[PDB]
Amino acid sequence: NVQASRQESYTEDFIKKQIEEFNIGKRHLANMMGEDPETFAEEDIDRAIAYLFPSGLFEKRARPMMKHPEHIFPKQRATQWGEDGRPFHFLFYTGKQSYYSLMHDVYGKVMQLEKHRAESRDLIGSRWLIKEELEEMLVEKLSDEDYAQFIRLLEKLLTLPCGPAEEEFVQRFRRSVTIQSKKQLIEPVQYDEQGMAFSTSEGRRKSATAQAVVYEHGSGKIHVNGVDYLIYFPITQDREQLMFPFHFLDRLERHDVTCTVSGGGRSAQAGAIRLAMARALCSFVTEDEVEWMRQAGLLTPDPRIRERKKPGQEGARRKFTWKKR
Amino acid sequence: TVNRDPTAAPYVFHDDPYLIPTSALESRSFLLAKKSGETAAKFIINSYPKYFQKDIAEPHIPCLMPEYFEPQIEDVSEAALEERIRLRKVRASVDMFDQLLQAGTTVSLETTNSLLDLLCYYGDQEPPADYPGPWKAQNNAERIFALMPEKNARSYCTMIRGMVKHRAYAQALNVYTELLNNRLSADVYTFNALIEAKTFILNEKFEEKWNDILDLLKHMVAQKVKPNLQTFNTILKGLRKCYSLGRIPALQILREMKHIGIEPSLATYHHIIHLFYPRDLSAIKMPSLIIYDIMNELEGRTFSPQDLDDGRFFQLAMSVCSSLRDLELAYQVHRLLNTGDNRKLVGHDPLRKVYYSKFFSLICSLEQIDVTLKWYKDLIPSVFLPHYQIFIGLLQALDVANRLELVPQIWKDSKEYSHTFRDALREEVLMLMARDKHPPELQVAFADCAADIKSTYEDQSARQPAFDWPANPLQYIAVLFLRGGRSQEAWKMLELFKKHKKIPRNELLEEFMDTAKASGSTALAIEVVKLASAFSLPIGESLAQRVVMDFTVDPEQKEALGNLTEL
Amino acid sequence: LHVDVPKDVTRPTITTSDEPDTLYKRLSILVKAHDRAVLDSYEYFAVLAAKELGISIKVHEPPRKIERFTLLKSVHIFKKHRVQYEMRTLYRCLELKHLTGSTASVYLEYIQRNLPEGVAMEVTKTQIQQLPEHIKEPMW
Amino acid sequence: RPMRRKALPPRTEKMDTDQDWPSVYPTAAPFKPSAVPLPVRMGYPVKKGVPMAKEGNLELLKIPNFLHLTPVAIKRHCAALKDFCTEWPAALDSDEKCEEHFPVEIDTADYVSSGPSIRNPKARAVTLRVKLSSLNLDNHAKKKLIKLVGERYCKATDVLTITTDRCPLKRQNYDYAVYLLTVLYHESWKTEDWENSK
Amino acid sequence: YYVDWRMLRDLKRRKMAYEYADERLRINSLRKNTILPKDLQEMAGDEIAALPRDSCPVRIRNRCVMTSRPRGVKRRWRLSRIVFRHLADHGLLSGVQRAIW
Amino acid sequence: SFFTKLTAEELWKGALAETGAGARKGKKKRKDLNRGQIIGEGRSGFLWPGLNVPLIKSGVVQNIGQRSKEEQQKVEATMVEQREEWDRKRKIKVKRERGWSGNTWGGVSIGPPDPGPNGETYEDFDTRILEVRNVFNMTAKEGRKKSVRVLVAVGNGNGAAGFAIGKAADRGDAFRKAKNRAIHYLHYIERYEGHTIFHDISLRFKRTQIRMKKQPRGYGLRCHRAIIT
Amino acid sequence: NHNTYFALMGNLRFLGLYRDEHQDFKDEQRRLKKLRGKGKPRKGEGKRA
Amino acid sequence: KNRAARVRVAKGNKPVSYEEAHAPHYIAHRKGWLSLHTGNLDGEDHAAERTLEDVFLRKFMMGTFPGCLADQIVLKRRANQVDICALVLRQLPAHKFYFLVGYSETLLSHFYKCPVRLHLQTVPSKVVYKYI
RNA sequence: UUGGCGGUACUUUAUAUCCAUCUAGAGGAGCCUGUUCUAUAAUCGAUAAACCCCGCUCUACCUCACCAUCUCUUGCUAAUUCAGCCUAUAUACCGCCAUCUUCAGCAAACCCUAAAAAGGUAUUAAAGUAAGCAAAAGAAUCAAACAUAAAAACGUUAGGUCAAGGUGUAGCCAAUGAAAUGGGAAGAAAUGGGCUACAUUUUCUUAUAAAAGAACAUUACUAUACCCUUUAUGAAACUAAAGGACUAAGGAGGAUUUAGU
Ligand SMILES: [K+]
Ligand SMILES: [Mg+2]
Ligand SMILES: [Mg+2]
Ligand SMILES: [Mg+2]
Ligand SMILES: [Mg+2]
Ligand SMILES: [Mg+2]
Ligand SMILES: [Mg+2]
Ligand SMILES: [Mg+2]
Ligand SMILES: [Mg+2]
Ligand SMILES: [Mg+2]
Ligand SMILES: [Mg+2]
Ligand SMILES: [Mg+2]
Repeated sequence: NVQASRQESYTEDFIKKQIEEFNIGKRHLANMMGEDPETFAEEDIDRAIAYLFPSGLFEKRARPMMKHPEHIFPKQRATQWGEDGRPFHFLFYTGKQSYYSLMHDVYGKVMQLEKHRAESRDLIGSRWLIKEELEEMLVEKLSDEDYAQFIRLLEKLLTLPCGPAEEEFVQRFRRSVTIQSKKQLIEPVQYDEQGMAFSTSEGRRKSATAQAVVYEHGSGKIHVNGVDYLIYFPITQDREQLMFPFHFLDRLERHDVTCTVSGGGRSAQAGAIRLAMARALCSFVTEDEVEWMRQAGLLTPDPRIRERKKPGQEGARRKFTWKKR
Repeated sequence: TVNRDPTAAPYVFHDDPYLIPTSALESRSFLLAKKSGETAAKFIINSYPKYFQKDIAEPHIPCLMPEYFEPQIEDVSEAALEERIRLRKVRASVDMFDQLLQAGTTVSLETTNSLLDLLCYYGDQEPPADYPGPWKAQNNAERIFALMPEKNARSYCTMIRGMVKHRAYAQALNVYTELLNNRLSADVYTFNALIEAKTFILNEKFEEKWNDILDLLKHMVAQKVKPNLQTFNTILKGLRKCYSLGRIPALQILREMKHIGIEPSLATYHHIIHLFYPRDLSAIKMPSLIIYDIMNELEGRTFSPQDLDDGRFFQLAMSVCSSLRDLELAYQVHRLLNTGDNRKLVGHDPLRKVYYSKFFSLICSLEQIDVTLKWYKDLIPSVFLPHYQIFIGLLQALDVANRLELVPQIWKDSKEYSHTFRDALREEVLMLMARDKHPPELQVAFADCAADIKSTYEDQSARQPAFDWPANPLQYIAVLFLRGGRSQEAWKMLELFKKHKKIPRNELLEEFMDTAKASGSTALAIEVVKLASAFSLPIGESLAQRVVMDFTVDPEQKEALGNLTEL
Repeated sequence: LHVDVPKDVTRPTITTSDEPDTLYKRLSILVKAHDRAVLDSYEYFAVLAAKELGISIKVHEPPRKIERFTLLKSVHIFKKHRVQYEMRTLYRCLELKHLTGSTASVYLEYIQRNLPEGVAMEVTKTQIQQLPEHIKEPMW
Repeated sequence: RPMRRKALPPRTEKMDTDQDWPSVYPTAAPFKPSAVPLPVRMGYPVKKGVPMAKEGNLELLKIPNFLHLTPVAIKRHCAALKDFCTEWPAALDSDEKCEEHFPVEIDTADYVSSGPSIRNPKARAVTLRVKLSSLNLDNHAKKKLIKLVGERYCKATDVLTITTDRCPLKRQNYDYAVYLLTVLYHESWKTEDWENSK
Repeated sequence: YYVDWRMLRDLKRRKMAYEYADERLRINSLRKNTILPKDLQEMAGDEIAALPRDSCPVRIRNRCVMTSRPRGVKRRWRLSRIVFRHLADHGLLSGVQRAIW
Repeated sequence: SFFTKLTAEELWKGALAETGAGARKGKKKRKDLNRGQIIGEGRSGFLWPGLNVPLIKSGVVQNIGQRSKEEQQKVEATMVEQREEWDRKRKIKVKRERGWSGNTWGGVSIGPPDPGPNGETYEDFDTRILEVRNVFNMTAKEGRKKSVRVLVAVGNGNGAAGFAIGKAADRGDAFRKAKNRAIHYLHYIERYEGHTIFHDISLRFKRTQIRMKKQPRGYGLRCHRAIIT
Repeated sequence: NHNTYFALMGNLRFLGLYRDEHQDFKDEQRRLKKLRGKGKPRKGEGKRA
Repeated sequence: KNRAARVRVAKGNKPVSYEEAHAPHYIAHRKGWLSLHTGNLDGEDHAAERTLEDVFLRKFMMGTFPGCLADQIVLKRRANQVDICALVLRQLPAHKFYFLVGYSETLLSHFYKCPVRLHLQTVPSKVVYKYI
């Protein structure tokens, strides 16, 4: 008994009407955009809505949407009993009919395997589904203790002898682990009008950006912005930074590089070239060497950039003096 | 590129379900409150102009600036009089003109004529306006005309026109005689007013009257004055009085119009139609065929406003089509309205609803139901909101096509147009639905419609204590409930015959009994007997005997039934 | 309309003059807006409109501009506490080529009249003409 | 006793799926939930809630909709607008071909903004660009023309740029730049006695 | 009624400087050069002084158009920081948002 | 200036000073000034067709007009009367019955309990208050928090009755909680011939002794005021 | 032009086409203040003679 | 604590609309701009004049439709045209709206010397985004 | 039965922090700037943390609210025995904020208790439940992350602001209102913050931060002071900049304190 509106819940009759309007919505949206209604799809709908209702709101949940009711409306709002009031599932009164119905099946499988009576690593590089994924399969809220108990039961199933039916079952709750390989992506090897091989790669340090063009065969002649490298870089430390890629792979005096660095200062421009050269030099080295470069810092872009000044303090971190009290 | 939206009201009306005109009254009332707010705003702007004078619009917009109508020239000079004449003030200009004469300062004949034009046209009365007329023998116009030292053709011409406009036909003709005696020459506009005068005056002999009007035309050629469209339009409008004898003269005029080179306008045909197709025409046996020829002549042509009766043509043409019961001609007339921008000459508010009402009524009568329903969606509501009689014609058409499945939908449409509480319409909907039997699905649909029409009676009864349920609707609503799986509701409605003291019909009473036999409920069968006894209907006794044989009556029922039989 | 359709719609009068027409080598249309999505819809509408009239069009996105300024948060004192505000301007350049003067007026009118609210245009016509008759021949 | 008016059902219900939508939205109008037959929703949704509906939606009203501009309308619109367009001369099929016959390039700028005033000060400026190769200039003339114009001449492109914004209107600034070219050209050909002392 | 008596005085200063703009331009031109005799320049130095003080355009102060606040005004909108924040924080200024970066 | 004018909601918010440092830790009354104003009505007395007067009268399309000085003075005085009458209406109220005293809640009817889950109305039941305690505890919200404990009883006068305690921070909430809780704890009391107990009853509940006696008809209820209720 | 806005809106309020919640708020505070005897004195008849 | 344009929490009984619920930092993220003109774009003029005209147009519409506005109005300037889009409660009779539309449009077109149109969407009652 | 604070000083805890570690400063000199004090005919407010380059992203006149002197009395508006009021109370308030604070709580409606002043957890589970607000998430810094910004409820300080504006109550209406002219001064003073120098990792010059040639302790380094010229803005130079000399002190700054991962 409060002014806050009563819980808004959706019946099967309500969602059913929301799906008829959506189906009639598609036929109108198709007629607007001049497309054929039969083939009009979810992808075309989202594109049409973006043209007819251009919104530049940064958060995409707040933009106009004409989606199917299944997506927008919470799925876990379906009638669980009939007209006579008798629930449909024998575990209705537990409050977690779907979680306990699943724990009922897995416990019955375990009993038959134990009564009836090889390597268990049938699948590798897989993980157990996270609670958020499980909650989606069950379509009901689970607690952290409920998730832990389900996994322990599934593990016990794997320990026991498993027929092909059991392996398919546990597969449903095994999700492929992401295979993000931190391995450098080698650039192609183009050919010049003369016919010499060369690779190109970009590099960015602070505000400086470089575009190197390493040549497979050379005597070590580096030209920066159409100038020599001793002239362009009068500082010793800046030249050393250009030496690091080649010296590491013992490839000094074997390549001819032509660089074009714009932006930043003297040190930031040398660093930008170093990464650009290291990435272009990848095409002319063995894969074992490319990994050696990656593990020495030569292929990682440096993310350190100047931080903004903050209002009310002298600098990015420097604070105004705390006046003597 | 764009066409009319069939599901939208006219663009003038605000696009909102709450603000869309339901009926024809709200259509006119909504366009009179809008104009009222426009006039309220212009009053504030024209009364406190200092607040609406800053101009920030480049280029400058003249029509969004305050208007000033009061003279700002204070000195009494011929120039100041000219300002008042330009501003169209009649009394102020007369005062300053007389003051100029009192001083004796020279006044140009052209300026004195601009004063007479204003006075003659407004007939000595201030221009009509809104804020928080026969010719008078003693008036400023005639007095100023006499004071004029030097007279010219225009001066006499202005007097002749102002007199005719303000119903001074006899005097205007006398003024024209003076113009001839002075040997001056009139203009086309003055000749048109003189012809309008002879016609309006009632001459005992038409042959003399016609020969007189022709004499004015003969003096138009002696003075080398060429006629215009209005000249011929005026003559034909006068001929509409003598329908019988004006037919041959009227055709002769139109042939002369083309030879001269004047192009007949929509107004010129509007007059010939009236003269050949009289509304009060007893001789309908053999109507004239001229309307067919005109439509062929005007087929595909585009027309522009060139007279003051152009709008009248389309409304008159549709009327003649309905009288002749020719739907092919109605399509040609409507097709002409669609060519180019002819739609602009359909007519104003009084005549726009007559044209389409006449048109749509003709469609339903003489058009296939499939085509009739296409026109129904196009014209309504976008073009016009129809009155209830339009729906009675539509429902009658549905009945003639054996498509009564659509009667429930027509009712829902009718409610939007303010026919929800119309007694005649509610009686027609129920009548057609319950006139004959139907398949179970159709009967169930009609039953839902019957429930909706019942709610209108119930809600109406709640508002009005002195409410009467007409007898026929009661029978129709009860029958439909029995036939469509709503028998329980029909038994409750049986009591309403007694509450309103309406005499149940013999057919309805026996129908209730038939349903009772299938149900097998003797109690329900005896309930019918109770109502028959109330109104002392003779069949009630026979019905009671019928119940005795139809059902086995318990001893308690025998005593109760016997009492009712005695009653 | 299902059965009721105009018969001979009236069309505007276009009269060919005897004056020669302007020749625009290039015509750059720089539209500006706070919202990128609006530019995408206008970019689609303008590119589709150009293609339908036979005009040659290219599109690129000039770098966006963001202007930031600081204000004082409190009505009184409390200097160190500020509030910052920004305005973002986004650009879409429609580079048209080889347009006569009649084609550039009708196209610009059509797309200028349909310019959404909050969008500003900057047309930069580039006309090409012959040399002045005096300059053609050196005269002393 | 007082009677409150009842709103009619939205006219979207009466709209067919094969309607002529261009007729529904002829020109730019605000989003009208009673005229747009689409179940569109907009708004960040509350927890366990869906985005708000179209009816009474201020966010959808704040959007500059393109319902008036649909692919079906635009094609029907441009079809009518074809009679206005004129054909570009086929011979001028390349940029170099244009420089051959029409060496003079005149830049003029228009500006479109929202407000009561159509005035922009930047619209008066005009810029003339001509290549000296296109001009008939003797070896003496070209050297004199390049010294007089100063930084207006670009050696890399050999283009002379005359920008005139001093006059109030665009027709005056345009006529002035053409004038500047004639005097510079004719003066360059003229030879003065003091020039022999270079 | 303007916001306060200070805004009214400034409004008059702005309307009298517009009246005397041409005059103060022509006379002041005679002084901002080295081509005319110093006797004439000294005399124009006195004609400019003789014009009314409110004709001088350096006595105009930019004040918030809605609250007549002398300082804290933003010239692009002619509003004080306090009034500008009320309109910006409510979505009433077209394109103004908070700066997060 | 027209630009320094604020809305009514903000003007009353400031004047009332409800949210303030003094209010929370320790009289002005709000008024609505648009209550009697009819759109289109001004001091000058202009008449606007379609806004404050009929658009059409006796078939005549009306035009703008203004009321005379005498007519307008009547309208101003009439509205002043209606405003004064509205103030009288605010003062007026329908007196309800007191309980065992005039300033106490004991014995006061608060109506029937609220409807049930499936439209189970309880119009046949009456609710009576027996004790109302305003007790203060010590929570950080106010330092010393506020609490209202309400004991109520319900019965249909036909043998079924129950009691419950409802606690809340607001008295109105404590009434609802107690009133709807008691409907779930309905005892059925056996009455001899519908007017008295079947036999003498003597009992001690904790330190409270009750001693009831069966009596003949017409004797009435001679009992503690709470027992009579 | 602050005079144009203040004057125009004041005129509209007297025609009944505009409602100033602020002014009605002030109009009633003066009415109540005058009843309490704290109303504005007449010019030339102030407390000081 | 920041007090700017925040409808503070009550005890779950205050009905806030979508516009009212979102604080200033959600501008351009979850909620858009009520006025859309070209005067705050880069290298554009007359920001001061567009902002002042909006302030007046908002006070004018409130007084002209007193108690009949369900939410803040939306102002759209295209070329010299001004468009006012307001959600209005269905309190007043229909014909009264036709008067106020004709009056408010004509008056505002002669005051700012631009074409002004009023677009009114009628709601049965204020739309509540959440109860706070 | 609760709430509190007492000496919660005890165990873990903070993370540019309490001490320790590290770097550059402040504390000394010269100036710039705020405040207090003295003081003037001459604003006001802020004034421990959470004031002191604060309202001011800005005072030669204007700004201006201050003081002296002279003047106006229906005195901005359509109307009004009305206009106007920076007049007192931020201890009547709105509005917009500081603070604890990127702290983690605030918790409505129901249900249960051998009566409840209150409480309501156990997961191999024992009476709690299904929803909000903040956090998280999301979005912004235009790949990705991280980081930074932004966000941070309820209370605490009757904290700050009637002088952004609006407003309750009380006060002034020939004056506490309006306008004009000219002033709103200073320091053998204390203190907060900033700036420059004290030099050799330096000074000057050319390049450019590469390299080179000179200077290098009595004025070598070293005056954003005073003074002297020219110049820009302005009606007004009392302002700012650029030169010119004049050049004094200062030789790296006690206890002590600020910022930075
Ligand atoms: K406060
Ligand atoms: Mg630093
Ligand atoms: Mg200044
Ligand atoms: Mg008492
Ligand atoms: Mg204070
Ligand atoms: Mg001063
Ligand atoms: Mg002064
Ligand atoms: Mg004062
Ligand atoms: Mg992110
Ligand atoms: Mg967060
Ligand atoms: Mg004073
Ligand atoms: Mg000077």
